[PDB]
Amino acid sequence: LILCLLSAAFAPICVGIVFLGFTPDHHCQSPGVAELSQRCGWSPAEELNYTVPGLGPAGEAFLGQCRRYEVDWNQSALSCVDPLASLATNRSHLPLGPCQDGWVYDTPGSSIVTEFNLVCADSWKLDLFQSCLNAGFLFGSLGVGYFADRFGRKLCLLGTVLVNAVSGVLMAFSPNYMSMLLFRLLQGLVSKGNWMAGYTLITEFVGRRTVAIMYQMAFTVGLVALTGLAYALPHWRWLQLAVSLPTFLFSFADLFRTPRLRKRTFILMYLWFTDSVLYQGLILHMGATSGNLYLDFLYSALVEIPGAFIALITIDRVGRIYPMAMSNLLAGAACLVMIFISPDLHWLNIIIMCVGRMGITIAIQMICLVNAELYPTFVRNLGVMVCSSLCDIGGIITPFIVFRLREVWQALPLILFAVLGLLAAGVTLLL
Ligand SMILES: CC(=O)S[C@@H]1CC2=CC(=O)CC[C@]2(C)[C@H]2CC[C@@]3(C)[C@@H](CC[C@@]34CCC(=O)O4)[C@H]12
Repeated sequence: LILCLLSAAFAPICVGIVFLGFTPDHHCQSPGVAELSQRCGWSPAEELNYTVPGLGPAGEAFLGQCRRYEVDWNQSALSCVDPLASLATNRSHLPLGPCQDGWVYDTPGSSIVTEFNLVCADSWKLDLFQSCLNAGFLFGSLGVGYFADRFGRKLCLLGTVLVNAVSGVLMAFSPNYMSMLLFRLLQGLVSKGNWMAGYTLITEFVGRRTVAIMYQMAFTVGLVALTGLAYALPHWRWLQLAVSLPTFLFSFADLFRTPRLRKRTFILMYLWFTDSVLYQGLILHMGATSGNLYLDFLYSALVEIPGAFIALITIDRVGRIYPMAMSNLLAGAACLVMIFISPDLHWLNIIIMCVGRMGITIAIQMICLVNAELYPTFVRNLGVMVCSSLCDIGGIITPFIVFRLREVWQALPLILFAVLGLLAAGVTLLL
């Protein structure tokens, strides 16, 4: 089943930013600190205490993660217990320039942020890393549909798979960030078409629910394997190469005219947008907040595992519309409750994250079926395409809010996610 391997390889494409683009605890690389360490060999914690500016009173880490001290280190370094105290009575009196000579990242491995220096003023480029993938996804969803009839349904599939694998492998060897983003764009252009084509072949050729749920199980197995490889392979180059190698070695007005289809299209577009935003934002919040990233990701994948089974059980008996509202409300409520969790608690945090991700899983399981079943035979493809288009729009928007509102308030992305989740739960009762 090479299609299961394709699904597994798709998982680190849409989600692997968590393990490739992780942000270590960095600070300005100040020359002369090595000389002071040679003069007296303090611990690295003492190095950060005596060199890096302290965190802000309101938990602002910007003053230490992106600023240095102008006090000379080569000279006037007689004091070692507290060199900054001798220079000035108050730490704030000393000049605080920018990271002129780079950064020092406190991880043994390597990351896209560590490699291309996507920190401080460039911290939005890590957002651009995922936004380019999702803009890819969108433009590729248009282009592959346009080009399928040009070269057939098999030559085009083979070409797109080859371009995906080659783009990933060349991504592992990207010299600068511009080539990185270009390969992300190409991979996004081809990869969504690859996944959708694989799903279509695994559904139609067999002659339905079982192969589909096995396909999402393949995706979750790919997520688990991504966690394992990220644990085994720290450097992002190694992880990207070892993820790309498997798959390499093997009308528009017909949905809006009548009020009946217009309202249903609006609801489905909003549901796709909201749940895509919730899923990607929850994953990114995990990446940017949890200090147990590997185990938290493994637990969330292992909770995605029974979410599909729960959805399959519910759709047989409960229905489709009713469990969608419950799952969306569960995700929104989990996001809302995580705001009030104290930083000391971690077990409750991961439990609530698992509940929210299970809710998102079940919600997406009913979204696929309801999207399929709410359109006529001729307009079903157009409806699915436009709904996935809004899904990709939400995917574009998600990084630029998840990683940018945290700079203003770490609980603001969670507030927005809760509002979106409860609004979607209320909305999906109108179908
Ligand atoms: C980031 C996302 O939005 S989800 C992720 C990406 C995606 C977008 C598409 O529309 C095309 C296909 C995919 C790959 C989804 C496939 C189905 C996935 C695996 C979903 C994650 C949750 C779900 C439903 C429940 C389950 O068992 O897995 C996949």
